Amino acid sequence: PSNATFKNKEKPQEVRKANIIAARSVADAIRTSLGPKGMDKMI
Amino acid sequence: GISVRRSGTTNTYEEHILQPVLVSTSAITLASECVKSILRIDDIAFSR
Amino acid sequence: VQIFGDQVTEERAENARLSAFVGAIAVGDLVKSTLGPKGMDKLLQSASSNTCMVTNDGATILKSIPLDNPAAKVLVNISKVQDDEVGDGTTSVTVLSAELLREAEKLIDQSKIHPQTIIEGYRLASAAALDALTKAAVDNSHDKTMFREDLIHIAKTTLSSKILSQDKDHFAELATNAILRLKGSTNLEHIQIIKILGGKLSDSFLDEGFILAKKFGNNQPKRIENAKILIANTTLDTDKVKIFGTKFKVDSTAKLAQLEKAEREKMKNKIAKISKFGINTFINRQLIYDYPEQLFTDLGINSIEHADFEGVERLALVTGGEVVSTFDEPSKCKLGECDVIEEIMLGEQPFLKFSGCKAGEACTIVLRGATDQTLDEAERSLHDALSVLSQTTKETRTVLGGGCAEMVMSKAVDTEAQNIDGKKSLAVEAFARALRQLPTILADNAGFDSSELVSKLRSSIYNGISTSGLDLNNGTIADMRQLGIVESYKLKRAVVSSASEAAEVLLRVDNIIRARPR
Amino acid sequence: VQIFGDQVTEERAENARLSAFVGAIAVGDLVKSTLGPKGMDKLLQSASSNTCMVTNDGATILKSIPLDNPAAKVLVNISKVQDDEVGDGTTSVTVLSAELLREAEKLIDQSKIHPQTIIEGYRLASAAALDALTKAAVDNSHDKTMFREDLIHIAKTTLSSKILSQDKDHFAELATNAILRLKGSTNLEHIQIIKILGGKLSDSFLDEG
Amino acid sequence: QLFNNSRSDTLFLGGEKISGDDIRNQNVLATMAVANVVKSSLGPVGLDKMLVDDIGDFTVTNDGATILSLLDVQHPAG
Ligand SMILES: Nc1ncnc2c1ncn2[C@@H]1O[C@H](COP(=O)(O)OP(=O)(O)O)[C@@H](O)[C@H]1O
Ligand SMILES: Nc1ncnc2c1ncn2[C@@H]1O[C@H](COP(=O)(O)OP(=O)(O)O)[C@@H](O)[C@H]1O
Ligand code: BEF
Ligand code: BEF
Ligand SMILES: [Mg+2]
Repeated sequence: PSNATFKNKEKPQEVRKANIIAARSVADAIRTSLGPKGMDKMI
Repeated sequence: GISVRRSGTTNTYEEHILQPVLVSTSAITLASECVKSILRIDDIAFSR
Repeated sequence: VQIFGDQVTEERAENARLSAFVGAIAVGDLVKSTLGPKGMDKLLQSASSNTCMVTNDGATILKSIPLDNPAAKVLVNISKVQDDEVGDGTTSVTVLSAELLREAEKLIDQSKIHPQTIIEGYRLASAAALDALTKAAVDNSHDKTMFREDLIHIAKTTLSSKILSQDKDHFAELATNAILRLKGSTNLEHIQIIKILGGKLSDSFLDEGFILAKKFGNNQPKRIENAKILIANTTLDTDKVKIFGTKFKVDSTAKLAQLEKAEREKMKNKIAKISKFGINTFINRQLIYDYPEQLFTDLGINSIEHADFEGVERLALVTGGEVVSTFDEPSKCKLGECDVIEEIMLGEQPFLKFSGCKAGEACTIVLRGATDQTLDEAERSLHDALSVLSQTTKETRTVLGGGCAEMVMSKAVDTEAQNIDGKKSLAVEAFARALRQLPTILADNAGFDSSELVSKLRSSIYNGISTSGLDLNNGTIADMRQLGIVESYKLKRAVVSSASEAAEVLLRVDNIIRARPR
Repeated sequence: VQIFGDQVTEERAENARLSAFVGAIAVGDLVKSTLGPKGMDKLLQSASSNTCMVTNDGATILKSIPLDNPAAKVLVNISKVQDDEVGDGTTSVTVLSAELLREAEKLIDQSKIHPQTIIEGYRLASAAALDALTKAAVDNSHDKTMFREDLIHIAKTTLSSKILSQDKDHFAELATNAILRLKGSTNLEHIQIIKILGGKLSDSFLDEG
Repeated sequence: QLFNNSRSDTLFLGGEKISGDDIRNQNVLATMAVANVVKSSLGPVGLDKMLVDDIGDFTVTNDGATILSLLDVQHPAG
């Protein structure tokens, strides 16, 4: 099986990838505000 | 688990550091469920 | 010598065909990933409002995205039509719609065949694909036992491609129970779909009875037991007046006081006229004035305000009551009764859940989940399920899905081509080729060699094993009857019908003319 | 996170395939009418100079018209190459060039096969197409009688698709005689082509001297 | 105190976010700004301030809260 089945379109592969990143960033903005040694944010 | 007062490895149930089962039962279920609906996505397109 | 006004576009024959094709194929090639079990969802987002939606329902994608290409806007509509006429098959319609036109450009260019002659061939194939559909149709008779296990399948098949894939068995029984409970009624208003955020997706349920997005008349008892219900449309807060123009002209203040208490008396009497009904539960579409709200409380009658033409109609079907006005002669009108109306909590909001009703002919499904989009989709996914199953109460024949249905037509259309002959013959075979291109993408989205698998399933169905379908987890040819992948005949009959029409409309097109935009 | 500078375009896999095909096909399809006897001529015109030219030579079209699609410009050069190495087969190269690429997109999409596997398959075929070509080849020996009549033919064939189709025979002997005359030199400076406006086309000649 | 760069991952609207040190210092600097204005006006040896409406019109006062009310204060922590 060297020929195999070729995955044609690539937007999927890169959209998932770029969504996770876009999401992990929000979860990252919050990390400072967890637990008793957590800090508040002014909006 | 971590106790802030002790700054290290200490028995947290006896340390009186306590959180409801529901706060963790729902915490994981929602996250794991959300991930499922984020991974469904294979394209974004802008609508009207 | 110019003819038209300015900013006017004339795309003629050679170029008009380009728009027609490129437009359809573009739309088809947009929803191709929606099709099938191991199919994926799109994320639509408007520039207005900062809103979005995470969807599969092919219609919801096409109906949303803006488009310029008329040939595309044609297929967009045929997608709405299918959602109106069947509820499911939105994506299937469009893909088969495009793939027919894809196979037309390939004939118009590569072969040089007149479009009217491809039309006059597509037509011969379409009446033969619809032919062998009815012949392969499995109508289910009196055995409602055999027909229930049949309907559940329909749902299981419809649902696997949406988020509800993982929870198919659970949601299928929720849909099947709801439609069978609807007692034949083909109106979906009767099923209230209340989505409340939180918990799992397995946590969604159909209530045995009805849950109402309303409250009790004030400090009234929270849970009524052994209910009896009057359902009403009459005015309360507005204060019932004889329409015309009843203006009070009081000579001196003294008569105003009396006429003020008079309006109060007109109410007290209109509640006493109701009191005579002998009923502990009063529900009314209109508002309950701050006054009547108390008059019911002192008497012990529970009073619910604001449940519109919608809410009232369902309550009348679930409680077996009547949408009553007048209230002058209680003997002639029919009351509603149920067992218990206790006010539950669901995450935050207080709902009054009618439980143990007289006739279940109207229901409420409560959907649950972790995300507002997840809910959005569950409702849209569910509507697709409460459509096929509701329309198979009217159209009770079944056809095996999983590409099987479309293959059996690909068979007959392909043998009728060995019968027709000429230059039309090619367009007849092409129709069959386009029908094949559906199971092709069902297989392409899952991941296995589209070429090999479709080519493996063709052989079987053509060989006379007209049950053979696609096992889209195991990547094999599997018996569709024995694996319960069943679909509505009315579905498949619409898909081919609708698509064949799209084709002839567009294939007739040879001149696209656009006027200066507003 | 943006990588490149501005005005920079990134056409990756799924879109880079489109360009490569759209380009080739769009160019192949442009000259398709040139091919063969009952083939037609294009009228090219510059913005510059108020100049134009009515042509068949498929290179002369491709060389001239402007293009952006890099894949197209690839085929455009393969056109000049042919005009360099052989002089004829300009349009025959481009069409066969595009028709291969058309046939690839139909494989890459409809079937879903790997491009590199298509390559390792287009390769085996090419070496076999060139194979039989030499087996079917008709080499003409010492019989210069049998070879001149043979040459006159090649021209008659080449010529039929240009304005010179009607006076094929005439122009065929004007070429055959000029090249034989050239005595086996392969430089064409030795044939000065003087075009003087007027008269019939059948009035054209190779002077004795 | 070089003007901070907007992150290349996070996506916030008509809005910028300064974190950790950059904000902690901004707060303190804006806090001294408001406080230092009225440190001259403390004590019996303290003096008074003259606050122009911009249309010439003005008020002269010591009462700290009346000064701080009048000064247009832009920062939250101020
Ligand atoms: N579990 C399954 N296994 C194999 N094929 C399935 C399964 N469920 C559905 N299908 C097939 O996939 C198609 C449903 O795809 P879907 O994305 O729901 O399209 P549509 O929106 O047009 O209904 C049907 O034509 C059916 O034949
Ligand atoms: N009189 C003819 N009868 C049949 N085929 C011809 C004739 N003349 C040319 N051809 C064919 O047509 C092609 C030549 O067309 P042409 O437009 O000159 O393309 P190119 O510039 O690539 O040579 C060759 O493939 C040749 O076999
Ligand atoms: F994309 Be569908 F209506 F199952
Ligand atoms: F159109 Be060619 F170079 F014979
Ligand atoms: Mg030639």
